[PDB]
Amino acid sequence: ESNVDVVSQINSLVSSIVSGANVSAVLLAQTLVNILQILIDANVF
Amino acid sequence: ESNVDVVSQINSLVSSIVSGANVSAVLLAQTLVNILQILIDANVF
Amino acid sequence: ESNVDVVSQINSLVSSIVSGANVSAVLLAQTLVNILQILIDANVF
Amino acid sequence: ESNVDVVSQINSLVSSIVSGANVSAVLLAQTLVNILQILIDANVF
Amino acid sequence: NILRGESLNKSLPILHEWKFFDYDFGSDERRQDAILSGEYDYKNNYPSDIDQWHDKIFVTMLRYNGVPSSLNVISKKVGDGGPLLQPYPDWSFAKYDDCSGIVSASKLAIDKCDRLWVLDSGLVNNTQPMCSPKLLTFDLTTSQLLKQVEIPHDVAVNATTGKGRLSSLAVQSLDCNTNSDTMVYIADEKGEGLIVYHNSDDSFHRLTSNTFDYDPKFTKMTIDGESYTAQDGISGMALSPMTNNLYYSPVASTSLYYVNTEQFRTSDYQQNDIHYEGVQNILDTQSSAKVVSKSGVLFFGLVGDSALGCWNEHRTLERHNIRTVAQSDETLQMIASMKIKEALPHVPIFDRYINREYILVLSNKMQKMVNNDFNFDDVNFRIMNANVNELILNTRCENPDNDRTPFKISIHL
Amino acid sequence: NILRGESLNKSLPILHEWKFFDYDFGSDERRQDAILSGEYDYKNNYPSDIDQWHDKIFVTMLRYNGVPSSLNVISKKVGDGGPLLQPYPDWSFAKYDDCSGIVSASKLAIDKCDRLWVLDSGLVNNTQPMCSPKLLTFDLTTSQLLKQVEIPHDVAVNATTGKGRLSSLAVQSLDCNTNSDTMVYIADEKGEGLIVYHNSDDSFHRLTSNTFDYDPKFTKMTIDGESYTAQDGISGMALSPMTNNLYYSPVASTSLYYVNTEQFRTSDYQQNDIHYEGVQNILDTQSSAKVVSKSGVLFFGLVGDSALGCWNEHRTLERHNIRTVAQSDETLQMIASMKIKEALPHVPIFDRYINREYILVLSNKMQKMVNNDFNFDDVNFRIMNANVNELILNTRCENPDNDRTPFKISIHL
Amino acid sequence: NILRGESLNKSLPILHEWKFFDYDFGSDERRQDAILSGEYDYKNNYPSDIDQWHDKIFVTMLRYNGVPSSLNVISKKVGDGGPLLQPYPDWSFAKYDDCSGIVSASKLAIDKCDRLWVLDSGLVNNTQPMCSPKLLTFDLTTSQLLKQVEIPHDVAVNATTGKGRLSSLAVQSLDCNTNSDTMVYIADEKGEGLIVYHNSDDSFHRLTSNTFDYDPKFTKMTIDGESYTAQDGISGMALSPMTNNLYYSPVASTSLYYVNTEQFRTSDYQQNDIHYEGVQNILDTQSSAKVVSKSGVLFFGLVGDSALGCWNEHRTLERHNIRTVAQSDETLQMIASMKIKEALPHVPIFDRYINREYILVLSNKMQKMVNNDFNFDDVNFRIMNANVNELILNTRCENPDNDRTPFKISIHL
Amino acid sequence: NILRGESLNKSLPILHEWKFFDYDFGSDERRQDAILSGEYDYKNNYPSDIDQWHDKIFVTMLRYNGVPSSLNVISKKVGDGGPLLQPYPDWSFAKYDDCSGIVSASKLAIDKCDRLWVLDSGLVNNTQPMCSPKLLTFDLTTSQLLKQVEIPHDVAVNATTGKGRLSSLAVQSLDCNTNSDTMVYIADEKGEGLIVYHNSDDSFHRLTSNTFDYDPKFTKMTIDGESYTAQDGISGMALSPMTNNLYYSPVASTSLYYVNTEQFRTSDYQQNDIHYEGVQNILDTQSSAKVVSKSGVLFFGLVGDSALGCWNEHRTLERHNIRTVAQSDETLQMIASMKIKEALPHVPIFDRYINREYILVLSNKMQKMVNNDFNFDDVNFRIMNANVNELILNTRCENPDNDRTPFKISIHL
Ligand SMILES: *[C@@H]1O[C@H](CO)[C@@H](O[C@@H]2O[C@H](CO)[C@@H](O[C@@H]3O[C@H](CO)[C@@H](O)[C@H](O)[C@@H]3O)[C@H](O)[C@H]2NC(C)=O)[C@H](O)[C@H]1NC(C)=O
Ligand SMILES: *[C@@H]1O[C@H](CO)[C@@H](O[C@@H]2O[C@H](CO)[C@@H](O[C@@H]3O[C@H](CO)[C@@H](O)[C@H](O)[C@@H]3O)[C@H](O)[C@H]2NC(C)=O)[C@H](O)[C@H]1NC(C)=O
Ligand SMILES: C=C(CC[C@@H](C)[C@H]1CC[C@H]2[C@@H]3CC=C4C[C@@H](O)CC[C@]4(C)[C@H]3CC[C@]12C)C(C)C
Ligand SMILES: C=C(CC[C@@H](C)[C@H]1CC[C@H]2[C@@H]3CC=C4C[C@@H](O)CC[C@]4(C)[C@H]3CC[C@]12C)C(C)C
Ligand SMILES: C=C(CC[C@@H](C)[C@H]1CC[C@H]2[C@@H]3CC=C4C[C@@H](O)CC[C@]4(C)[C@H]3CC[C@]12C)C(C)C
Ligand SMILES: C=C(CC[C@@H](C)[C@H]1CC[C@H]2[C@@H]3CC=C4C[C@@H](O)CC[C@]4(C)[C@H]3CC[C@]12C)C(C)C
Ligand SMILES: *[C@@H]1O[C@H](CO)[C@@H](O)[C@H](O)[C@H]1NC(C)=O
Repeated sequence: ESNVDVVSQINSLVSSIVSGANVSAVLLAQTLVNILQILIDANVF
Repeated sequence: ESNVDVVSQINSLVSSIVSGANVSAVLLAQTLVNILQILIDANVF
Repeated sequence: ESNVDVVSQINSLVSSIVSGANVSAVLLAQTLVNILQILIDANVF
Repeated sequence: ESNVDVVSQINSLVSSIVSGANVSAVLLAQTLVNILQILIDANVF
Repeated sequence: NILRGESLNKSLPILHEWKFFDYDFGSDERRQDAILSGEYDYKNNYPSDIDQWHDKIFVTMLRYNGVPSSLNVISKKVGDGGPLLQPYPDWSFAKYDDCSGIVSASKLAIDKCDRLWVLDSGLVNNTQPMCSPKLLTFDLTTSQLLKQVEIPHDVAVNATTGKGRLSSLAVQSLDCNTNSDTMVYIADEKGEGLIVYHNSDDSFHRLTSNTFDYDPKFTKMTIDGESYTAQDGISGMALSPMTNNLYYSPVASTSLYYVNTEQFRTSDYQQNDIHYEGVQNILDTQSSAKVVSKSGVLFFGLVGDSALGCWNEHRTLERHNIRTVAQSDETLQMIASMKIKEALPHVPIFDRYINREYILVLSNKMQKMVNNDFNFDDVNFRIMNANVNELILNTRCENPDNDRTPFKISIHL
Repeated sequence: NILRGESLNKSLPILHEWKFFDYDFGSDERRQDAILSGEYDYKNNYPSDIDQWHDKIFVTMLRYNGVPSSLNVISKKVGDGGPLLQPYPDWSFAKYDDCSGIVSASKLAIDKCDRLWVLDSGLVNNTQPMCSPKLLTFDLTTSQLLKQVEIPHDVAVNATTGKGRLSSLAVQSLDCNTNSDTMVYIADEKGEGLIVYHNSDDSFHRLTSNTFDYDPKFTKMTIDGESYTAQDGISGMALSPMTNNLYYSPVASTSLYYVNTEQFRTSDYQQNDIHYEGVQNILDTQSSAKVVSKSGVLFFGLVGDSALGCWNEHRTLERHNIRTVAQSDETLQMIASMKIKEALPHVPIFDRYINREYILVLSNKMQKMVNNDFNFDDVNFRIMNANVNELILNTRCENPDNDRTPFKISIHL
Repeated sequence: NILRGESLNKSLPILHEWKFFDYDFGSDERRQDAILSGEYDYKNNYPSDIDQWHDKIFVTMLRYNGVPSSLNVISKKVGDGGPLLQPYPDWSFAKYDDCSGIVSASKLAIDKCDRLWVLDSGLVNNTQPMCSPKLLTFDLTTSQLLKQVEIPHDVAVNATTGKGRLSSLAVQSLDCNTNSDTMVYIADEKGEGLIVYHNSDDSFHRLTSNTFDYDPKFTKMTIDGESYTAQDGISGMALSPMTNNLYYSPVASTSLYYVNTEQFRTSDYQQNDIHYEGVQNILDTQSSAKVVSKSGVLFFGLVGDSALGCWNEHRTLERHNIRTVAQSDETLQMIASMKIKEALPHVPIFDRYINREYILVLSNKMQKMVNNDFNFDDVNFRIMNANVNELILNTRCENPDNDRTPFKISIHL
Repeated sequence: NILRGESLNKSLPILHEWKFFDYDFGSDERRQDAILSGEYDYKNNYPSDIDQWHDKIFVTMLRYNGVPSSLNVISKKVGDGGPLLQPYPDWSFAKYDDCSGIVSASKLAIDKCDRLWVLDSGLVNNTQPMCSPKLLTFDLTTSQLLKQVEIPHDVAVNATTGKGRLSSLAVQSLDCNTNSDTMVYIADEKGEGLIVYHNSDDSFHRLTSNTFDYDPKFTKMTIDGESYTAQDGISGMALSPMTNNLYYSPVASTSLYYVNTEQFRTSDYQQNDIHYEGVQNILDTQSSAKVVSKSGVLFFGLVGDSALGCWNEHRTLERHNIRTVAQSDETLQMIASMKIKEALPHVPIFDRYINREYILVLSNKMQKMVNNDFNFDDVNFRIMNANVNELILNTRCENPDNDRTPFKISIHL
């Protein structure tokens, strides 16, 4: 997953959440996976 | 991540957990990411 | 939350999952909260 | 858990995270449980 | 020999149980009106077949005088006697006076197409044929009657005897794609015959053999001491997915036979050609219902001993290999229906960590129904669930296993 | 009879295996120097006992001429022959020339106090006593020698024969609080005696009986066809947590006896008072090692048939109840050590969902060691892990089970 | 003075932008047919008001000759000019020939009841009254027309002049429980009047004052250099939740007035009684649209300077306190609609960590519409989103803040 | 002009505060013994500099008669007056009688190498030089004294006047790899000089100029009405990471100068060559301490007005651009130390969503220390934390911002 793609996914997800629409489970799970992978790559843990 | 690699990681993690050793956070996070990705690929959500 | 209540919730949730019905998000979240609280009480972490 | 207690726990956890110290797993899990319980009480899901 | 020592007094977990059957008419006043009008009577409700779909338990009731609906799904509301039933899909199909609705649902079957196949016996009181038998195909996602076919009279009953009652239904699908090439097998015990229906061809063919006929020596059946006499032919058909073999055994005999469905692939349907392979008198008691798991294990119900027996298809068919797993006089009186399902959702990678197959068994006291001696103060009808791998583990019926994972998970309802 | 039919050719998952034993001296040059100096020889390393602690596998080696260290923990580095061993705690205790370190570690035991109990045989080549036997208590969290006690010479060996070799060690703790009241039992086969050591009293007491003596008729033992003669007394002691009964059986006999530890609670230690309850000749072959799970099941190793047998304590002790679970000539040559552990961390609520007990078995070819015929091109020594509940399921050894949960999880290493 | 130095050339993030407006007729052939029939023309589409609901952006189009639908929701499909609009709810309401559907949607408002309030101007070409004005209440969860009311002719237009066009709509609800006591205020600039409609009473009342009339001196308005003359009365009403004060300012004047809605609570509606409190000539330029946040800050649009100004209600009303936040000639040509929303879901505890209020501003070039000089090769119409707290931070308009949390989160669409 | 209107009475969040300073000697009896022996006195403890590392707040105390330890880390235990201090690393370095330990820690600095740089003034009572000044490098991960260097006497003090006190310390690292090329700048006000120490060269060079000298006209300083006279030279050095410019301003003047560190890269160190660029009298009051953020904003403390001012490096240096952000007489009496840190852990992708820079400011009442008038019943010493981006937002000091994300997070301790 490209970094710009992850940024776009995060921007879409946050906008959908704050808008009040029903957030799809698959999109949320994919965004969570991408964020966790990025954090692992940064040796956060 | 190869499927056999994911299976090996799961087998090592479960063995480490049931053994009683201190489970590393990075390995647990990586296994969680792989399992979530596999579940997403299966359209579980 | 009573321990017997937690056991009943887990038994209902697993049965619903393996049955193939649509699992409600609120019930899953409540079961997760109860399980995490029980694990914390046991000093697992 | 009192609401003021939850607020104090969140304030301590965020300060510890941004400070750079090693965040204890039990405190993070307890804060997560409290936040999830509060969200459930608000019918977010 | 066949009765294993450890199997004695072993029971199965009970998913649901009824002292008697009560229907969810709605308000209590509606139930009172139904009882007063004679539509509903708690003494004339007997289960025939059960099935499960994602949250639903479908139960079939033999159409007697006091039966409100033949086919009913278990509802959430729980009565004093037991969980309340609800007509499926609605009360429109329960009205069998016009014959548009289901008269009497004999057996049920669910394929991988998420379609419900319903067999209508047509017989009322199980002895009087009121309307023509029907094959109904329902969509379980839309709750609509997809298709309805009427069985011809000539193939339904013998031309000589003139009597015939449909008893068992099995559904096989070579390919359940956009067009489902499904071959439906209907075994009628009273006619001692088999009916093969080809959905693509819309054709019914009737087959008869000496194996389908009953043995007068074994007509008497003793359950829990009480004995009753029944004269029925072939019943309890189970189709093995692995070997494509349809197994059967006459109700009034102990011999066990099977046929290969590949012989039915030819449109010729040559008479007297079909070769039935079976063994004569391999069981001490009769077999009521049979089911074959995808692993290759056949489970049958020993009526006389009131037990559950298993046989592995890979191993040879003989009395030495046949063994029992569950033995209980009270819990398992008469096994009328057995269905083997698998856990969901399907994940190809994780299948090595999980034993997915679980069996559902229906137990109703048929010897009490025949003799009209039912104690409605006790639990008469039971539904039980068990895990196949743990039920057949460390026995003759077990398959060659390999413990390649640190943990194994057993799943049952 | 005792040999169950389905148990035939059944094996266990292999956690680790060695063609031979290689030690992690460090650099390859250090290994070369050790081999040249004669300290290390790959032909004189034989496993005696194994144990596990949270990530560690401790293995004991009989002190021969070419043994670098008696007690070694499995290291992460893997050699060509097998995983490399590492001296524990360091090389300081490996130096047995001064006798300060461990001369020869015979058996191991781990209590709930997280303490390691080490028995020092003292014998070199298993026939020559070099230094006095020792009982060592190590802390597994700090890797320090907490305590060391020396066994008196008089209680160690018979005054008449003058010969004695310690063979089995068992640790029981009535209370492992701040002061651990632990009664350690040491069975010596050569002396045909038992030694009870009271940690609080710091006292050793020697007990002898006709049951501890060997039977000359059963001295010959045949493993995998090859036969060897051994004359040894009581060995293979297992202490049942549920009944507080110490089981035993002489190496050169098939009879099985047990004693109650409550008789040892009295400080009197009245001679000839102790009542040993046992059955004579209940097994076709001899028993090498025994272990009792917390559920109440005793597992023993049939040397002659090369198998694993089980017996439930609740049921009566007879040949009818005794059954085998695992049978394999190659996988299980000679069972020298068996340890039953449980999954961690302990959660009281979730215990109903998980089968926690798992057994670890060590298999070394003793008949090859006796006859000095070892093929180092094959897998000689094996360590296997299995799940107790799934190993004894649907057998005579199984405990009364209740399936009260939708899912069950089986855990083994 | 009023124009803050740092505000110069500052712009706002753009949520969406259109070179022109294109409608999602469906297939391209349907669009071709619509263009050929004259129903759709890209030169006669101008935005009037915008609103947001949970995923939807409603936009109102002034009913000209070539307008397909007055009210349209932004659709997912994106055309070359911009995102495609879709008629709401369907094409049935777009058909205004029968007058059953919406003729011309002037302004929109959404209450906390999740109801959409639509004002129908009735005027076509903004100068010819075709059908009677309407107040429509839609349910945004069911997409159904809950209610429709017709405004009386006498209260709609002046009896003397005979001309009147509804310009601004505001909705206030004292209690939005099962029965919603909502008082709707409709300001008509051409009639220079205000209409108060009581939903419970189903009554319309017309109020007039000298403040509602325009000033001939300030009729000329210069946007981006180009000047146009307009003579309009009261427009741009904003109701403050905190103080229950309805603010207003005539289009052709710079004075700013407000009224208290508590005077309207009395059913008497005493004429000449209503006291309007305002300040004369506090702004250099005119104000187009105004909106009041729940914190107590009023935002207005300076047409002449093409900027956004703010005023805090707590502080005194004077030129000293009034300051600008955003200044841009191209980005903000003419502000026609402003709506302040809050983040969801609402969590009472976490409100201290999050700045929830975000403002949406619509910018369309009205001076080009008046002079019929539109360059369709550029971005003519824009929608912008901003965060109120960060927009007014460290200015005269900011409220007394307290940094009591380690982290603060700013939320905008 | 410089004093912004909205900045009036604005305060900052208080991380910690002390009525007076109390040390964690351990038991209360040890504290009593320390007080009796005269080692500890609560009237002679004044903070000099503060710093933060991952959980630790280091505070430096001027070495007076009653100071137990010069450098102390904030401990978890909280006394009645305030949080208790703890000697760092231990009491061994607190013993300055042998001069082995730190005599008086003047200033602190932390680089990206995770190393603590400590400057030892050597002066006791700030007027008497006891031991030689020292530069100490500690490892903050191992709590060990990595390195210690002694400053030469000739470069420390003027040869003519003979007096010199080190006041400010700044650390710059061109490359903090395995060998850290760090150039340390030490400004001494009493000597009116600058000392450049090259760690690689282990060389100290002294530089003097007319700019480093004080102005007698501005010696008087008025804080909170109370006025005191001080004659000090260059102090308060801040090194800009972006431009590599070291800023400074004499204590007794309002002019602000800066130098470029690139001139110091040449090993020549040509005298009278260094070109200092500055503006004369751009501030109404003096500047105490300065710090430059990585964004390019310089923060300084106006002593006379008791405020915090900012200046953007990108914009021109003039009185017009200089503005104040925080104004408070009580909260900010005299700013002695300012440190700008960033949030952790560093994530390159998420930097667009988070404002990471946060400033820590120490406020101690120096005018009370000079006049020996301290009210120990009130909060004398304060530590405050603020977020830089939100502190400078919508002002002259703000950098060109772009709102490219839906949400922005502000982080401060
Ligand atoms: C080592 O010394 C012990 C004594 O401390 C010897 O134990 C004794 O062994 C003899 C047989 O070798 C036992 O005699 C038997 O007694 C039973 C009755 O208990 C009787 O039924 C038998 O017919 C036989 O006479 C004797 O009881 C036993 N001592 C005790 C106290 O029980 C042991 O034999 C010595 N080891 C060797 C290798 O000789
Ligand atoms: C539409 O009709 C309304 C009446 O319903 C007109 O409102 C009236 O407007 C006149 C000025 O055009 C107002 O006269 C002014 O009165 C104030 C005192 O309130 C006085 O100070 C001024 O010098 C001036 O005389 C009159 O008050 C107002 N009516 C009411 C009830 O307030 C309106 O003007 C009509 N529209 C047009 C375009 O004429
Ligand atoms: C252990 C737990 C939590 C129980 C959970 C983690 C276990 C139990 C059932 C497992 C699913 C079985 C079926 C299946 C169907 C299969 O297709 C995917 C795995 C899955 C979902 C298993 C996932 C793991 C489950 C849910 C607590 C109560 C102690
Ligand atoms: C199903 C999964 C994930 C495997 C996980 C959820 C299962 C497996 C082992 C279980 C622990 C066993 C021991 C124990 C020890 C017991 O004391 C607590 C439960 C626990 C931790 C089980 C927790 C659930 C575990 C970890 C995927 C691979 C399909
Ligand atoms: C920091 C992140 C993840 C962003 C997440 C954790 C932040 C951002 C927006 C926050 C919600 C805002 C609104 C709201 C609405 C409010 O009612 C509840 C909090 C909530 C949901 C915030 C939750 C926390 C959110 C989602 C990565 C990308 C670095
Ligand atoms: C919104 C929440 C939960 C607060 C959490 C999700 C927010 C707050 C602080 C954010 C971290 C700031 C620093 C940083 C440092 C940066 O390098 C990575 C992001 C991170 C860790 C942010 C992650 C998201 C955090 C923890 C509840 C209380 C309503
Ligand atoms: C079977 O077990 C049940 C439960 O313990 C018991 O009540 C019953 O008597 C048993 N059956 C027989 C035949 O003993």
